[PDB]
Amino acid sequence: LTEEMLLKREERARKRRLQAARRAEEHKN
Amino acid sequence: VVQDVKYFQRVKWQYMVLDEAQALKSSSSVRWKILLQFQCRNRLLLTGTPIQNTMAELWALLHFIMPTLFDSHEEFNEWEN
Amino acid sequence: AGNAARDNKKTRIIPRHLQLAIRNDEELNKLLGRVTIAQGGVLPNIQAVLLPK
Amino acid sequence: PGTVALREIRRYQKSTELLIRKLPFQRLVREIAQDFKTDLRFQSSAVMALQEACEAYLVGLFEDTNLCAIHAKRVTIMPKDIQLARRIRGERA
Amino acid sequence: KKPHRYRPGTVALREIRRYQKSTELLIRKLPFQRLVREIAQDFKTDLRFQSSAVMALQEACEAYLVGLFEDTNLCAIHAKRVTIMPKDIQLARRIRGERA
Amino acid sequence: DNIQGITKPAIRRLARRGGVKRISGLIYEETRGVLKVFLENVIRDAVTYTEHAKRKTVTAMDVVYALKRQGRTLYGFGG
Amino acid sequence: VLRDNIQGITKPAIRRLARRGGVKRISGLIYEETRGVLKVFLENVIRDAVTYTEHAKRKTVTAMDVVYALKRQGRTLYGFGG
DNA sequence: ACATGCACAGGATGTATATATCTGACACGTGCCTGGAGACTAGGGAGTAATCCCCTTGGCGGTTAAAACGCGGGGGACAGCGCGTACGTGCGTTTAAGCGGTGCTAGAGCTGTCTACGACCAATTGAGCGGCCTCGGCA
DNA sequence: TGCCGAGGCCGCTCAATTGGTCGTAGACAGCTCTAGCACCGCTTAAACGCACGTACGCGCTGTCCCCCGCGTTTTAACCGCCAAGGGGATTACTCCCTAGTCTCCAGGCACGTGTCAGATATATACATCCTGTGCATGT
Repeated sequence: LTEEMLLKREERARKRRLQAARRAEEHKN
Repeated sequence: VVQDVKYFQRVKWQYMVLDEAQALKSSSSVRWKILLQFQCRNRLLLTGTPIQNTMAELWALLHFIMPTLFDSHEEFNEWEN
Repeated sequence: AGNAARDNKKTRIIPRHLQLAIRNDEELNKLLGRVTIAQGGVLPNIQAVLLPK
Repeated sequence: PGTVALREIRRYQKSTELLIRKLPFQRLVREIAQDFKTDLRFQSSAVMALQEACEAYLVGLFEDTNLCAIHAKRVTIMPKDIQLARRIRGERA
Repeated sequence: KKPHRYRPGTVALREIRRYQKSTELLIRKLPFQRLVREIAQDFKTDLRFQSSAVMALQEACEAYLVGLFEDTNLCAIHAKRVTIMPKDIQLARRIRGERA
Repeated sequence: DNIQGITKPAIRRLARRGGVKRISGLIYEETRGVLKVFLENVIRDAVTYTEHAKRKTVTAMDVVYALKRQGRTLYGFGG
Repeated sequence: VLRDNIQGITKPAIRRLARRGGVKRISGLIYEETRGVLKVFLENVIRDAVTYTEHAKRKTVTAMDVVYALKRQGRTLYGFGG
């Protein structure tokens, strides 16, 4: 039953850092 | 720094490095009044010509570097003599 | 409503411009007390006690 | 504190959009209706006409409550004020 | 009888228990019966009144004033007064949609 | 003079039927203003009905119709 | 499923409606009573719309059945038609 | 002893039978658009912790309306005039009604844009330094 | 009776909000119906609207007499106005979700045609009903 909650956890765990780091790489130039 | 004080306090910085530090010379400033009190282990002043003003402005840079023995302006006026 | 659109820098009437007209004019306002202009919002108003100082 | 609340008032009085989320309100309509009759259907526009009337009723309630609160000089609002607004406009007692 | 001169602001309650109970109209007939004509004649001169029409006006108007006063009582109590004061009427008359 | 025919003790009597404990000294004349504009708003509609009806005695029906239109209705005058 | 979906009225929406009504500070006592007051309004509008729908023998409520409820409640609406 | 309540006369009122048909309840075709759920997406919101500032509180204090009270004017109660209202009445002008004629105003289409809807950049107005200067000041 | 300190003035520095420009796409006017069903025609269809006339009865204008409006001084409760407290609403963060767009299924229901039966308006005679009226009567 927990797997449908876990797949939501892992995709948001990457999306969190991904958008922040993607904005960092666009910002610093 | 004067606007984001609590957000820069949110980290244990090892060094507060401070460029062109003649900007700290006024002990009256909200800058210097804050900048004495950030928690870091060590500091640097990188002055393009330090001091070169009245005694209170020597005191202001000195007390930011080290808090020791700088207890008053009149003892600092004692300390060619 | 067309004056409200002009003053809002527009020329297509939308429910907002009608609401602005109807609530600026006291005669339309008192004719139209029992009615809502759908998606027109409300007339912008700050109380004197809420304004600065 | 309290300066940005005035900027929120200006922003939401300049804008004209729905302040409640559509899907939660769409459920609320159906979830109430299901004991006035079994299994109501709703046309897509009907939930919006309901939501518009409800938000307009709530904005009018807060407007009348603002006059209640500022009459009592308090800038903050409580049920103490809304229970004048309903009782004096006429929906209760 | 027995409380007599008890606590100023309480022969007020002795008055409530008279006027709330009774059927009377609390404005004198004759002054009002002239005033309704003065209010009418600005829009059309030389009007008469049915002797029932002036009473229908008085009874609706005294009921309107009584309802306004009782709503104004809540306006005073909400502001933690037992004295009604002009701003109480202003609140009531705005919220009932009569002044805005 | 006619508007002062709403007597100072009549304001107190009406407010005492209205349940209020005490009256501020400024209430009276502005409350005559409220009674005046209410009377005026119903009487003008009643005259507006009476003029369409050709008559010029203001009838209990003319004022019942004004009060019915304005949602301040009364019963007992033959509605 | 069925639930008390009045808790679908999220607290920022109540704050925004209040801020559109120009009230500046909103005590914790307001929110759950205001949910009740909103629900009480919906109940009458829905009751009435359901009855306009019962004459038509429908299950399907339209924007008209609510506009007619709003007419009998004296809180009329322009834009949906009627 | 007054407002409400009693039975008769009058005259029309509600009624029962009738001719003629269109309103509307029904089965079926119709076939939309709503109900549904999932994938996909990230803007919005939930809950906690910080702390400023607001509404409540108890209070000082004044001054206000209620309270008690009397003077004199005017509200409340009948006769007398006359002017309006409710009908009586025939006139005649008003719209209703038959159902064609045929105009434009209708649903729904398709048209090409093209205002104004997002999204980005360059304005004008805000509190904190910096050095000068004088006034106020001590020894 | 020699020498400086604290504070005001005039000006820069840099960070918040605001008004204007560029473009792409939602939904406008502009057709262009086709299309059919609204809006306008002539008469005859009746009655309801309309004007004089005046019986008939309610509304103004003076009654005449006891009560209410008006005004003051008084008094204890209240409201004007305040300082100060500490409860609690605003505050930013990192946490999570479910709101919204969309793509598609697939189903239940709303709708329109065709039908017919049984319902009511109209029109009349049927037959019994409710009212204005005189003046009785009950609390």
